[PDB]
Amino acid sequence: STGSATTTPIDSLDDAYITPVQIGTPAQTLNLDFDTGSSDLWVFSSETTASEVDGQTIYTPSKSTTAKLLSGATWSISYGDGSSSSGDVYTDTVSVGGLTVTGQAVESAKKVSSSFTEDSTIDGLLGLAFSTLNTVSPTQQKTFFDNAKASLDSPVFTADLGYHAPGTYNFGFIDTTAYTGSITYTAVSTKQGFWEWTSTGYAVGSGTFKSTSIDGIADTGTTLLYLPATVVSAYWAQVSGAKSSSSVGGYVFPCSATLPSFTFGVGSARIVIPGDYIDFGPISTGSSSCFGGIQSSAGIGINIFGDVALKAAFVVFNGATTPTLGFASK
Repeated sequence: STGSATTTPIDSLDDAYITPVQIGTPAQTLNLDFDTGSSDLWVFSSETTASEVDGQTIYTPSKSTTAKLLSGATWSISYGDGSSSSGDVYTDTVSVGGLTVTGQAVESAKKVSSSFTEDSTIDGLLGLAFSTLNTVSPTQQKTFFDNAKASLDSPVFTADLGYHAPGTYNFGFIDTTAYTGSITYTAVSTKQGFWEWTSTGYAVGSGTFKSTSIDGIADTGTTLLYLPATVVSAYWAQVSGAKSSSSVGGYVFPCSATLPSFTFGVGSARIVIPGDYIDFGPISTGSSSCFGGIQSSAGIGINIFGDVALKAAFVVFNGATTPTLGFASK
């Protein structure tokens, strides 16, 4: 089997992407944030504290003839941005772009933190990291990809995120029309539960490539590109007036600037992030200070190849017995 679904930016900055997902019988369609950095499929629901729902579409398990309470199971998750959610668990039929999994754990939110409530466009998350990170207790649950894998024509999914435009998540096949040149594959460590890999270096603009190993994660659920402070300083030093602002929470730059590109290495290959992809607009409405799309990872503990990086590429998440990542230009 295969599936193919369009993913759409939630706003004019590409802060996140939503993909429609069919849950239950008859189908209830929710727009989920596909997140290769976590491993829980959770939704706003009829059980979510009413004051914490503000415009989201909810899953109502009592209206699904295929929903079953997963008795005793609870979940609770905290994300790198400080947001969180928790609740109980149902199993139900879940379909993405024509690919159907029966018996998928659908984690129903009883509580969500304010940033989720405040984002009316995201009805939940669909985790695509390794199932060892799933938070369901006392019986850990599998991701949608892990449950679908055996049925797929090939044990892969691909992320093709657009810049200010829709893109595609495919399951079970590699669309050879969706990229240019060849796909370069690189080793993955699953030891932390992430799609963790080592970039071979970077360049800023038209500058020379610096060969240096940068371990990080491919994370579709993180907006920006978080890299070591040395690398980020070298980038922003090329932008007149750019500075790190403790009050704003990262590097800012004059909105009048033209940003240089940023290149990252994948083995001997190179992925070029155009300068425009690194512009996240005014820090507050009407400001002439703009927020940078490349930020230091020094306070995180891990480097994160988020959407800023991934949307410059066609990305293969290869879930073979030894997982690997593939990157192609597009």
